[PDB]
Amino acid sequence: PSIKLQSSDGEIFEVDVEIAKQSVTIKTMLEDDPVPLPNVNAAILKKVIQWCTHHKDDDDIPVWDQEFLKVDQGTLFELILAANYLDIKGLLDVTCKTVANMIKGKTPEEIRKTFNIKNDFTEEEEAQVR
Amino acid sequence: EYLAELPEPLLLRVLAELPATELVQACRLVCLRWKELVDGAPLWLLKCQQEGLVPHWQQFYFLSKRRRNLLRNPCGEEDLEGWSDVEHGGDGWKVEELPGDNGVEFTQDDSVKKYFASSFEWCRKAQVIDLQAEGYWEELLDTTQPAIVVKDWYSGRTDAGSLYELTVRLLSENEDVLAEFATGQVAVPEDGSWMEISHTFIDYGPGVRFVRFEHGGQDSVYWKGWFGARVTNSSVWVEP
Repeated sequence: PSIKLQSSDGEIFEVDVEIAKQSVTIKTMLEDDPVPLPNVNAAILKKVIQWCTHHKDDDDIPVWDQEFLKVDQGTLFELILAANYLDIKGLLDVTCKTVANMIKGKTPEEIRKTFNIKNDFTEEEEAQVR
Repeated sequence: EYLAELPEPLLLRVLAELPATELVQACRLVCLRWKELVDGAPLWLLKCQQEGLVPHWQQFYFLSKRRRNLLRNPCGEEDLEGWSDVEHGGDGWKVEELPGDNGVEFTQDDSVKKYFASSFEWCRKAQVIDLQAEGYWEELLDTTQPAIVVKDWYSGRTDAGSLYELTVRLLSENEDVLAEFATGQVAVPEDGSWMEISHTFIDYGPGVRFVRFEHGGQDSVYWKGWFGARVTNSSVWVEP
């Protein structure tokens, strides 16, 4: 048991099937020799496979994960993309909250700030009460 | 950054994760796409399925959220906690225990321990409901007119003939009778079974802000004590 997984930029990774197989999309692939993944760079891939090793089992979000995801925006998304792609039904969730956690209890100006999204808005800005 | 370049479906998932309060309040103010998204059917539709709700969704969601009996103290567990215009014909109202002192026990719920009993004359109590103060805003009452639904249970004593009456109203702002349901007086069943009367209000029109609950009862025979009709478990709903 060991599957070889190849990142976008050449790099090849050995994971025990035990802790892969945690990606559904790869697991299903197995029933049904590197596997190429030309849509994750191996910085992510790395990170992914750590998440998997630590979760070879299975709001708030477990402390360890909390911690893991204490990463630059960029890298977040790149997980919350891979995760989806690999159907690591588990990691995506906790990633997704992390982000939402970010949006939570901010002001438009503020979220727009921290997410470096530009103010689209003309006019006024339709204000209704609840 | 990367964010707003990430396929709609996931953006939902993230968004899915927030307090509707905040989706409506804040997110819809971040940027165009976001807003045009909060106003997605899919976005709510998910948050729904996300938490069971399924039997304009946003509303349905918020309703499904608010939905709960709006009548304070339906059974006399705090005597006449918060009933009012309470008129005490004869010996007044009185809270006794299930099952009736000669009169059958409840069925289609059994967290019901108690109920009010009426005298030899009319006994009426009432409640007024502030729909806004319960969290129902004007643009929804006047546009959506979701169904308001009134229920009340009542029964007799086996030993003596009784009489029930109900009268609910929907009201404009300045106490205007916008719709009525009245029953008139009704003969409470001889054998003291538990009868359950409902109304549902619909396409009622715009301006409702208040619901007035009022029912009452007494006996046909006219004896001191509490032989008049017995009510309980009264409830009022705004149904998504």
